[PDB]
Amino acid sequence: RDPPGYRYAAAMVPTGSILSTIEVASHRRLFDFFARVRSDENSLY
Amino acid sequence: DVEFDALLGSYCNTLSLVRFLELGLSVACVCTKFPELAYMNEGRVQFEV
Repeated sequence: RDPPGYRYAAAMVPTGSILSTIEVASHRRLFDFFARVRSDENSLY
Repeated sequence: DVEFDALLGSYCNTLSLVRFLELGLSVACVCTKFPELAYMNEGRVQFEV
C-alpha cells in the first residue's frame, strides 16, 4: 500500500536500545518498510 | 406444638479482582496508557540497527 518510510530525524534520539544484535534482513517483512543500506546511501539526507 | 424452619446461613464468594500488573505475564510486555488511542488512526515504531 506504499507503506510508511523511516523517519530519519526521529532517529538520532532513540527511545530505546535493541539488545539483540543479529543479521536482520532475514526477518524481512516483519516490517512494512525495510531498507538495507550498505556503507551509506543517497536517500538518508 | 412449635415447628420452625431455619436459615442456617448464607455463603457468598467474593470474586477476586486480579490486576494485570501483579502477574507473571506482565514482564513480557511494556504496557502504557495512551488516552488518545481512540484518535490515533496509525502508529508506528521505527527500529534502526
